[PDB]
Amino acid sequence: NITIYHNPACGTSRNTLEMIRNSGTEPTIILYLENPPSRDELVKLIADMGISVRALLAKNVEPYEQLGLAEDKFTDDQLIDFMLQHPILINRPIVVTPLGTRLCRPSEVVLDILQDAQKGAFTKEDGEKVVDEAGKRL
Ligand SMILES: [Cs+]
Ligand SMILES: [Cs+]
Ligand SMILES: [Cs+]
Ligand SMILES: [Cs+]
Ligand SMILES: [Cs+]
Repeated sequence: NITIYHNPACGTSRNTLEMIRNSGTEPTIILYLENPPSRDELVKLIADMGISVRALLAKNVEPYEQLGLAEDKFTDDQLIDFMLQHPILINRPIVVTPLGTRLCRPSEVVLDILQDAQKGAFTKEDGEKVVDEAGKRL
């Protein structure tokens, strides 16, 4: 039982999703821009990902720029509430499996939490080889 918080317009998210599939399971796909996590759920995700609230913020998106979030003037809960109100601020993708939750940047981080091994070689969109046919990480 796997969930991905996916943005189809993001290569890292696309690569991650295909690596999930290459492990033999079709995840539940949450288009977080339209269906963001509830506050409780977002707090849980951050906790399980073991990163700071700020480390989850997507830079170079309009609200990050306009709300001045680069500046160290925001408590964690201020940042959580901005992410809820402006889901494009949630960096991508977040993946949940029975083993754990990760912000999969770079995409191959997802290999940590996938239970089943890649079923064969995996090469990212741009041609970057990730695992060979034998299953070794390159
Ligand atoms: Cs929700
Ligand atoms: Cs806008
Ligand atoms: Cs693993
Ligand atoms: Cs393999
Ligand atoms: Cs790339």
